[PDB]
Amino acid sequence: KNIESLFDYSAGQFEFIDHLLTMGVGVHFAALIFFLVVSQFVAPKYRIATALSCIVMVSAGLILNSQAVMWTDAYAYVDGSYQLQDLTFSNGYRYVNWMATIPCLLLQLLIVLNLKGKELFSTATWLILAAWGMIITGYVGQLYEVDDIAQLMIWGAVSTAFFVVMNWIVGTKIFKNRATMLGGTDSTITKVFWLMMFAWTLYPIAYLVPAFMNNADGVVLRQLLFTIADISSKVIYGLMITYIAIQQSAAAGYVPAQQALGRI
Ligand SMILES: *C/C=C(C)/C=C/C=C(C)/C=C/C1=C(C)CCCC1(C)C
Ligand SMILES: CCCCCCCC/C=C/CCCCCCCC(=O)O
Ligand SMILES: CCCCCCCC/C=C\CCCCCCCC(=O)O
Ligand SMILES: [Cl-]
Ligand SMILES: [Cl-]
Repeated sequence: KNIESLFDYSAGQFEFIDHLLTMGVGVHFAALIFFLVVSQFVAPKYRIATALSCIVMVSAGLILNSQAVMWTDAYAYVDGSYQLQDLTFSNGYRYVNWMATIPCLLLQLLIVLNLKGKELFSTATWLILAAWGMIITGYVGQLYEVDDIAQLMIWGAVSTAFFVVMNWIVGTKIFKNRATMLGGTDSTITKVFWLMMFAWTLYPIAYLVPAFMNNADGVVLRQLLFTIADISSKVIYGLMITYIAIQQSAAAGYVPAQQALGRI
């Protein structure tokens, strides 16, 4: 049902996709070790924000690893090109994983925004429902990226509606609670908003690749966009969330955070 199954791949195309996914695994698990060791310098009220970055690193890294092995399982070098064998490759498993990773990314933002109590629970609930609506409708849409491009576009429009409403909740909460944030992170969090707008918009662009570049090079382009988007939306984003958590911890008087920032 996916455009990947339609083509043979040159050795160059096949190996580049394999290296993209493998490098993605290495970046996420390298960052996992960073978040783990820095978590001891985060104050208790923010420490779950850094733990969520560890959770996202392993979740994303495992999906990239699974995609890399599925890629090599599905194709073999036959008569001068990589050709589909008995097993299949699909991006649909990324969508299932977003059902978990996107709520984690959203929750760690709400934590460093200093939301608590009922506002935290209600904001998280609406954000997760909007995210799940976006993911599920996009998942259905990409089942038609070979058979029915018109249906891919309409499910994509519905998914984009959820996306825009989710981004509006995020922006409203960020610019409303920016004033509560300590240690100059009221400025940093505005950059986090724009990083999210940029990086998350790469995913719908990848989703439309079957509509504007339905060939083997488009398959490469989509994996390239996923790689840029994953590293930006999870790794760079998590590094900024962790910086904000540590900086607010130090401004709130958490001594391990003050000493960690002092030694750098
Ligand atoms: C770490 C993974 C992330 C941040 C995934 C983000 C995914 C999206 C923002 C998905 C967006 C989509 C649309 C905007 C409509 C087209 C279909 C969806 C899934 C791709
Ligand atoms: C935050 C940014 C993360 C960047 C991740 C991407 C790193 C690798 C980028 C690729 C450089 C282009 C390589 C040329 C592709 C050759 C085309 C082909 O034969 O398949
Ligand atoms: C096995 C595939 C290749 C493995 C790649 C290993 C290289 C990892 C490179 C950077 C990972 C990103 C993690 C960044 C940690 C914090 C960096 C910083 O403090 O500036
Ligand atoms: Cl605390
Ligand atoms: Cl993911």
